[PDB]
Amino acid sequence: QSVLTQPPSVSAPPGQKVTISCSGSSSNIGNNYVSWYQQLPGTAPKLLIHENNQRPSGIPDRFSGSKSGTSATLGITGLQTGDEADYYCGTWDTNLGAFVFGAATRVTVLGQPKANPSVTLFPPSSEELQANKATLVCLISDFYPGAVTVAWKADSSPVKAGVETTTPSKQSNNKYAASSYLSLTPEQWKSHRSYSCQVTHEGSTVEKTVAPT
Amino acid sequence: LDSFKEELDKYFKN
Amino acid sequence: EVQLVQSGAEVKKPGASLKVSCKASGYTFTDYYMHWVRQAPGQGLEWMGIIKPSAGNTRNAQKFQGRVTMTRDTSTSTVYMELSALRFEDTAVYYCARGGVHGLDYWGQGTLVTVSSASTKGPSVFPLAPSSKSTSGGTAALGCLVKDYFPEPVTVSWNSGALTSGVHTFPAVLQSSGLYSLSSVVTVPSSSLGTQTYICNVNHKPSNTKVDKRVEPK
Repeated sequence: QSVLTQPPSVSAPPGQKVTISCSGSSSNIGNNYVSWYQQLPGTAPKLLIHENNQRPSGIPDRFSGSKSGTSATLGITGLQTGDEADYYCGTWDTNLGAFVFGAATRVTVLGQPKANPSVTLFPPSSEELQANKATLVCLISDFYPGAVTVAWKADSSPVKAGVETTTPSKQSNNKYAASSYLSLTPEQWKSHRSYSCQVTHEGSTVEKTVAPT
Repeated sequence: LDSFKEELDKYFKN
Repeated sequence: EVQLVQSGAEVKKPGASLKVSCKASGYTFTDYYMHWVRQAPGQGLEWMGIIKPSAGNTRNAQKFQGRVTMTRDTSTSTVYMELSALRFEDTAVYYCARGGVHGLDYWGQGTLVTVSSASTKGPSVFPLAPSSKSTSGGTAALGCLVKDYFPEPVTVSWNSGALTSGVHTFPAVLQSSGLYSLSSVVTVPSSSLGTQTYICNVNHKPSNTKVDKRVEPK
């Protein structure tokens, strides 16, 4: 983390080769086995490389590791979108007597196709309304790049209170996902003609509306 | 002690 | 197959202590070291220490030397990690990992430990019935709303894991009230709404609550 230095980010177009270097010293990398770990978004870390160049079963041969002097290098050939994750270098430090991880290196693939967001808006359920509550659920998914802005409207006027929106989150298929919630009382729900969720992505807006009826 | 540390140094040494 | 099964997520008050369990299976328990690693939300991996299951020797990292105690039970092939004097900054996911091939070759699923003065709160599950005007051709969106729970996390499955195609469980949102809420939605053929039964299985281990809510057509 401090004894092991990794780049914060590496990038390459689809199908190209990326390289992640892990720099240390004779106390950790120059004299001990180096391992690499992959952490897909929303998953636990998994072993990618062990003993500086060996691959466990299930790891594609596109992944390669090597060590030279006081530095280790992870190579990824034929970069696909499924390789976008955080990669960690790890080894033992004899000075500290501790296993040490480097800082995360995020792999990003450039030139990914633009994905227009899909918007699905759910009105408050009957069960929630019978429970003296009301919540509007606006779900945004399959968009790229991962930057969306959500606006809510009561009939045709903006609503600021009761709005809670998540940060854009990486889906498993890469792409992106987000959700916005508008909390109402049952009185305000039935009192209006329409409620709207507007999603702006790459300068274009997709808007879905629901009605109490 | 340092014995366990020495054990780990020997184990992880390449 | 090597499997490492950890204990469930928990809430702990500041100053309390928590012991995380890690049951090992599929390999000889006393032949491999066991490591523990913690990862704060949005942060990197931090090595905590290592235990030798045969003789019980332990060695902890400098950051965690004063508060972590690791034990083991050879009769049950289980490694324990106790974190004393818990603090707000200790909120993280804690992993056990087998010390094979001179690294960490197999990992547990992780245990999310939250330190807070607020009390645990079970979730309220409401159905998200598929509407008609909201359909998209031959596919429709239906789901479950899991509202006002604390702490994280909650796991949502559909039909007891028998339905995984089209399932998308969104990340939770932290409300101003200090409570979390999320939604899980599965895209389903719009013609099989009347025949197929759709049940969302919500699990909130910190409250020891499981809810199987049945989602009907609107």
